[PDB]
Amino acid sequence: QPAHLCFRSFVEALKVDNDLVEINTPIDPNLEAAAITRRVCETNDKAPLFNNLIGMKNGLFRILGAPGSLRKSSADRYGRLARHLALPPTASMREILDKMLSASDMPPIPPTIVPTGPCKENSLDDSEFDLTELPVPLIHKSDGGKYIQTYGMHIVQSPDGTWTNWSIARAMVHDKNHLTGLVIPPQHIWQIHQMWKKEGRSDVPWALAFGVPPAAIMASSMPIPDGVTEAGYVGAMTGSSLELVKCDTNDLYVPATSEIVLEGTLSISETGPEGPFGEMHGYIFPGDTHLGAKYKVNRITYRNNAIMPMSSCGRLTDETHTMIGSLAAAEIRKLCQQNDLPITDAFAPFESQVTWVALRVDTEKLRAMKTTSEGFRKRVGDVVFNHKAGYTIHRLVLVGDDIDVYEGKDVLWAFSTRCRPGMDETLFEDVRGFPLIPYMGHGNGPAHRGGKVVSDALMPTEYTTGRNWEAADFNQSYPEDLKQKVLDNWTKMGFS
Amino acid sequence: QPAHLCFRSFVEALKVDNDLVEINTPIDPNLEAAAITRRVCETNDKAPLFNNLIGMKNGLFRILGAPGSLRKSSADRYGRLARHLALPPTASMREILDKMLSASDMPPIPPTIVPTGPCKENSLDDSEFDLTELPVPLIHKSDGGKYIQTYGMHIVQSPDGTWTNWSIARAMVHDKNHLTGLVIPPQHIWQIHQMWKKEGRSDVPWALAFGVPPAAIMASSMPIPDGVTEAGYVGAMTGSSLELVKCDTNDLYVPATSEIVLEGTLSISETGPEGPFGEMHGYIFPGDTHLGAKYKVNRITYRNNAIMPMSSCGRLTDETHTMIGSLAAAEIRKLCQQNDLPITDAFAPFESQVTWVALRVDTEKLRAMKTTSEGFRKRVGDVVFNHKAGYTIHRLVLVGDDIDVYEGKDVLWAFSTRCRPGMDETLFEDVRGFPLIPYMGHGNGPAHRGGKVVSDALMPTEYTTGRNWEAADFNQSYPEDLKQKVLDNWTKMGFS
Ligand SMILES: Cc1cc2nc3c(=O)[nH]c(=O)nc-3n(C[C@H](O)[C@H](O)[C@H](O)COP(=O)(O)O)c2cc1C
Ligand SMILES: Cc1cc2nc3c(=O)[nH]c(=O)nc-3n(C[C@H](O)[C@H](O)[C@H](O)COP(=O)(O)O)c2cc1C
Ligand SMILES: O=C(O)c1ccc2ccccc2c1
Ligand SMILES: O=C(O)c1ccc2ccccc2c1
Ligand SMILES: [K+]
Ligand SMILES: [K+]
Ligand SMILES: [K+]
Ligand SMILES: [K+]
Ligand SMILES: [Mn+2]
Ligand SMILES: [Mn+2]
Repeated sequence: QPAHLCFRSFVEALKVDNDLVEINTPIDPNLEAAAITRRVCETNDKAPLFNNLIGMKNGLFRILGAPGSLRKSSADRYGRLARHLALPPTASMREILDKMLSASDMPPIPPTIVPTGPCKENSLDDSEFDLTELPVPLIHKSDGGKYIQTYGMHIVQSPDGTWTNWSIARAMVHDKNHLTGLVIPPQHIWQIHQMWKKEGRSDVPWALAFGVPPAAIMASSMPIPDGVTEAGYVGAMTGSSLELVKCDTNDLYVPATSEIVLEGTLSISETGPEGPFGEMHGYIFPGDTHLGAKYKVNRITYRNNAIMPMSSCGRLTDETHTMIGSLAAAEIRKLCQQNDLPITDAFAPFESQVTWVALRVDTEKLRAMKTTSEGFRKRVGDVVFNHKAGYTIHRLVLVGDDIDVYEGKDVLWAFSTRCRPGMDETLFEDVRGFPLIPYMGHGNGPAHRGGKVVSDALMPTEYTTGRNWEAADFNQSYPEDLKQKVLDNWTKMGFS
Repeated sequence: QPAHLCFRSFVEALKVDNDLVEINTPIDPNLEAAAITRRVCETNDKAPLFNNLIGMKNGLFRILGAPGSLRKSSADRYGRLARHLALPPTASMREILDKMLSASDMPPIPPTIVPTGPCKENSLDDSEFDLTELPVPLIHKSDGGKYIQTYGMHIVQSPDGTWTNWSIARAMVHDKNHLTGLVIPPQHIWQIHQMWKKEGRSDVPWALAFGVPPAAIMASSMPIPDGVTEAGYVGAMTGSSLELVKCDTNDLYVPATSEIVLEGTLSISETGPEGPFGEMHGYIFPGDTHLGAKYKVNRITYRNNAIMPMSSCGRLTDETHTMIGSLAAAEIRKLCQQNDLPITDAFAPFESQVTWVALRVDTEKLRAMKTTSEGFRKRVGDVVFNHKAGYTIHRLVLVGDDIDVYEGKDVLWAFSTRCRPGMDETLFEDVRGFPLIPYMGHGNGPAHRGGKVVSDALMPTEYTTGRNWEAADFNQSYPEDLKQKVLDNWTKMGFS
């Protein structure tokens, strides 16, 4: 089965790519696996596969770190992401994001139910497992718990059965048969929880599947629209109906080749201590413990030789940057276009810790709008910051046709030189804010509201008559014939 | 004579360092030399020495490009700058800026007058030279003239003789015996021009010396205080009195080993067409011609085999970044400390196109101030943005003790995660602005006023009780013994 549709096949693809290091000597899930993984992410090294984890009992479990992190080379920088999607490993970010958006104007391809799959090879009932006795990693030294859940798929369904949501949200072990985790607005796991709580009859039937089909974990990380079942969107994106098997203890369906499946309920009443956690912006606030949602685990099923994927998240560059940022930016691009805004491309620069999105403007179309910076800034911010796709993003940077938004250097150059602080910006204080950003949840202002800005790095004539500068760079400040002569004579003259 | 005190010796030092490429085949000063230089700066290659310039007549002239640009290696990244100052080529930016600040609390060492020097080897009077017949470079394809002056030293003196200023300011050829250039407030060449214009008696006696002592061109690029004679400050910084020779046609003094000396006057009445020019922020606005100051050239003296230094300025990274930004930041650091602000370090991040300065705060001292973000932001901005040293800088970023301001990645991380847009910022609209920044001179607002901001990336507890986070990075989120094990076993496990 293909790498994009089967996690076990994806691990083999990383091996064949020489993009894996198999560590067959004992590694401690208490910090060591995540430390190795963290160093990998900070240095764009090969993904580590920990085949010998201290505390692995009855096939639970191996760990793959850095499943969606970057490669060292520019030529296949995004190759792990490309391996999630059946794309060539040399795929550009534009090509990855266009693949992730391709299902947005296709009919869903609903999933196919099969009677069994590898995820049923082993099972443990409510008398046979203890989540405190599994080799769950301690990812950061001050974490408030062992974070079993960084790269699995929560599966919850609306009470009426019409929407089944797949998403990533963190969770840690609370006791032998419970997790706690973040369930916050406006996330779809929270929207669905709210539906069950207002019905008031029962806890939310739930499953958490780890090592799901790579194309499914990408959609799990993407803010596709409210009410859209991720299974059908991944089906349309891949052109293949996903095979799912029923859970043993509830009527939800999990990917048939899931490495590890937890079945149980998400409580509509109970909470427990959650966090702190070393998070995507690069911080942990030690002893910052809050109350989180509480999950009850009734059953575990798993593959022989099961592999748990793990994100050791924090400072650049890991899955919280390459997937959270980039996939939000893709949905923002589409959202702007659907609102008749002349946006061609969007990307969350890694240098902004994926708190900015750079929006490339088709300035020919902008000129035909006969508008102004203040007006256009206001319109773009109202569209993006009042939508769920804009949740994690606190600064939008508008740039003209000459900027490649996928090149952080060029975004920073445009931002720094074409946007006058204050005058070329509009602040948004009455929009939902992302509290995980330290200046929000641990800052001077409301944790959940405001602190957003649209920064216009379009120059004045981009709205009227056209770009009125040339860059003072090799590309733009010299004629073609000269540039080519210089390049052709470069090593002859003595340069490197 | 030592490399820091003699430009010819500095060129030999770059050769011996394997940091030079001598191009002995003919190179066109019309764009080709500057294109090669531009590519060098964009790729941190070796400095080009053009020994065979098309149009060189009677020893005028060779060109050295990229005299203060970066080297490829991290280990000697700033080695060219270190060669300006007698520092080891492995010098850090902190060490370079501390050397440039060292004269600020020393008695000046006045210059020594000598009767002759290499700069008198050749001369051309008012009947013998034609500036349009020299191989003056066209640096960018849309420049409004041939910019003879990018890395020479203007020498002007107050009418009362008590202050002699050395500075870099651009100038281009106007006709056979005149230049035009930018003379703008608050620059010292402009302050002195104003003194002569209010006296009203005569044009300003002037000289422009190219290929001056490297330590002297660094001070020329630094905003040392009003009324301070750069010669005495370089003397104190180097511990050696600079040897100067009198001009032939006026009573100014030039460095004895100057490669090329123009003598004449800066007009208190005349102007001429100046620019456009490909400038430090990375832009040219073609046909943007303004009126500039007008210089009359009465005499040229020069060394046998004279070498003209040239900055091919624009996008990263050249002398307009490494010297303008860094030397402003050094003077800002000192200015803050003199105003009892607890600043330890300052640097202008290259990623900001040197329009930001990051200020590292001693947060133990900050806590003893018992102050707030708004108050402290306001105080720092009032100090820096109402002083000449803050002129080119439009954003200040305040960061705590954990940030290395010399590491752009860490500044961007702190800025992006610890400064809430709007709430944690103070805008300054009633301060002098830098019109060369495109969002100023070609923007939506007043070209010369406002558009400045203090961005506070100090977290709330940095003002009260102390940092209350750990980074989610390899360094901070794992214990020492574990980190060292991981590093010691890194190649054994299979990593690069
Ligand atoms: C490694 C990783 C960790 C994540 N952690 C969280 C988290 O703890 N909580 C959260 O709400 N979203 C988290 N996300 C992001 C969500 O997956 C993303 O916002 C997605 O759009 C949610 O799905 P939904 O649109 O169906 O709600 C994470 C994503 C990744 C790649
Ligand atoms: C390559 C280069 C080009 C420069 N061009 C200019 C310029 O055209 N005009 C200007 O006023 N300053 C220019 N500067 C900056 C000044 O040298 C700097 O602001 C210095 O502080 C001026 O000296 P002063 O403090 O004695 O006025 C340049 C510096 C460098 C390194
Ligand atoms: O509970 C977090 O660490 C976290 C991380 C990333 C997140 C991304 C989008 C929404 C919520 C998020 C929460
Ligand atoms: O006339 C410019 O291109 C220019 C370049 C750098 C400058 C630096 C400080 C002050 C003025 C400046 C002017
Ligand atoms: K999703
Ligand atoms: K703008
Ligand atoms: K100076
Ligand atoms: K702050
Ligand atoms: Mn969803
Ligand atoms: Mn001066």
